Amino acid sequence: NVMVEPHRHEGVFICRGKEDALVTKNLVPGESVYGEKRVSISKIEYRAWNPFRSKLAAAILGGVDQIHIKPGAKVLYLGAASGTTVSHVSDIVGPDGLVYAVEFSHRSGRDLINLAKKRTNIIPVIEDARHPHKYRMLIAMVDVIFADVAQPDQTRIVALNAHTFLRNGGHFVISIKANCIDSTASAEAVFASEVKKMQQENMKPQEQLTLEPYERDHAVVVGVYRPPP
Amino acid sequence: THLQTAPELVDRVFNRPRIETLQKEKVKGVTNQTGLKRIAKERQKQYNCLTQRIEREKKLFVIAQKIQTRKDLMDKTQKVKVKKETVNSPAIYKFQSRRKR
Amino acid sequence: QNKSYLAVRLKDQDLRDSRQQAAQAFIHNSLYGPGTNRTTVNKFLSLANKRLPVKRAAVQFLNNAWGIQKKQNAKRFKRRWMV
Amino acid sequence: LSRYRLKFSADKVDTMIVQAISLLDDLDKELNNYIMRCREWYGWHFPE
Amino acid sequence: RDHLRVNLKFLTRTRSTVAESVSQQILRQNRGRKACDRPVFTEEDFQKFQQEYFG
RNA sequence: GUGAAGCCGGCUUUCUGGCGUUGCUUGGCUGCAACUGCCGUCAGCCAUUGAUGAUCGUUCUUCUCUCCGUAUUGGGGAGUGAGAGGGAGAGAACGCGGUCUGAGUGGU
Repeated sequence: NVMVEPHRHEGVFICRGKEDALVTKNLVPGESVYGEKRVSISKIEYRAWNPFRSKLAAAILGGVDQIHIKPGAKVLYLGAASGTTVSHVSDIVGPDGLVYAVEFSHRSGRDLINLAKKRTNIIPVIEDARHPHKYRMLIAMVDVIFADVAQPDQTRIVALNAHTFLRNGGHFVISIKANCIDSTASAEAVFASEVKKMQQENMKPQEQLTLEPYERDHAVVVGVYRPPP
Repeated sequence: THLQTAPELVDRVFNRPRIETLQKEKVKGVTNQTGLKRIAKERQKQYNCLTQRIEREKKLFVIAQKIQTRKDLMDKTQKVKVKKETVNSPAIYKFQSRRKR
Repeated sequence: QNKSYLAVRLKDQDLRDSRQQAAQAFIHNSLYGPGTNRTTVNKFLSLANKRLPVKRAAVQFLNNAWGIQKKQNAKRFKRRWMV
Repeated sequence: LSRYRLKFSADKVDTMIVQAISLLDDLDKELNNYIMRCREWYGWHFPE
Repeated sequence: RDHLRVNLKFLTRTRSTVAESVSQQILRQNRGRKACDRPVFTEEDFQKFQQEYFG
């Protein structure tokens, strides 16, 4: 009874019917990662992507032009946490792609390894994102960097990681929480300051979108790193 | 022009596929008009049930506190009422400060 | 809705930091705000005139912005006085 | 490397605690069924 | 075969929306209940009367 | 479950059978081949069910098709063809589904 519509982002679908859900094709059929419900069409199974819990899902539903996470792409994911959003990213990139999930917390790390056991295209890295040199052996050159660390010098952390592992012309997607950067300043003032700091390194922000319906005081910035001449 | 999508699709922010995507893809599943009406009615039923459960949660939270507030009153310690009871909130009391021996 | 979507050039939207403005305001109130003991430069330089062997007036005797309409009427009254 | 960072060793893993006691129940049910068959089949020869 | 005309008809005609009263109740439960999460007679009439009438 | 009816052929074998198609040929009602292709005719042999159970039981969508052909809006038939749906068994993930209380007891 379900009808499925293609989404503008490759690898992403939208599911209607009894459920109003944004979905991705399940890489491991018959398995649920964190209790999300699944639907089948005929042969093909999809997993619901919760926008209330995830921030990338909120950005996609918010009307973002580009996410740059595509099938067969290498993604470096900073701030993996338990891996709820990581599992959907692993679905999009498919068997050809690789996801590097970096998480410093030990309790969230234990959930990643269980998820990484069932998915071959996820590479768990239990390290600190402030020191990209401490895990350079594990990560090759990547295409997209996603950062959701929610920590005051997020811009410097991304730039250090982008210089070491992000190819020329690669893209970055950064989630910014206004009250984490500065609790007392206004949200739009905080967001503009981060835009200035990105320009200081060789990062060109191309768009900015706020996550009003599912979160508050959050913004997502998509840009390119070392753009070709 | 910048999004490379049709002007009508600009209105729907949640899903606005590109022109080349639209002419190379196909919507999958139920496509008949009669089924789509049945699809629309299912959305109303699920959203109404979500609305009803949320409102039940708000009332049950209030009821538990009022019973808890009444249970605190069964204490010999002196107390002063600082607020009256309402439908949304129980009455707030301040108790005299004595250490428990 | 055109109001939701905005296009801006990269260098124009860079403006003064609000956090910086609060830092400047803290210095101003700490040195020239209410509660401090500050006088004017005209008054401060006029203390020497009160102690000289020949007393003089204030260093800057005219106040430019005390009055403008009142200044004109005084000239009008003066011209009448010579008749 | 992730197991080393999370202090996962052969001693710390408690999965074999869950596996052993699940198997320990299964062996008890199996032993009960087979013993009744020895007593029933041999009871037609020497019931005492 | 070109599906652009067909896709446009299915992506526009089926327009439906939940009520505002429905949406506003969902978005407040997501906020939480913690303190950080959650958001004709005057004294002149009485005073003058007692001066004039009973004063 | 029912309970008495079904089906009617083969191999030898003459008349040096005919009727045919399909390729090549041909001056020529010319030949050459192929048939898992039909209709016989002439005699001989062989085989020739059932109460110890004859007869009789299936939805949908489709294709692999095929023959008549109402070839134009067709119809059927044969498909170990695919699935959908139904029955039985063996697994996996998830759900029902929500983890008592909270300051007094004993001796004198």
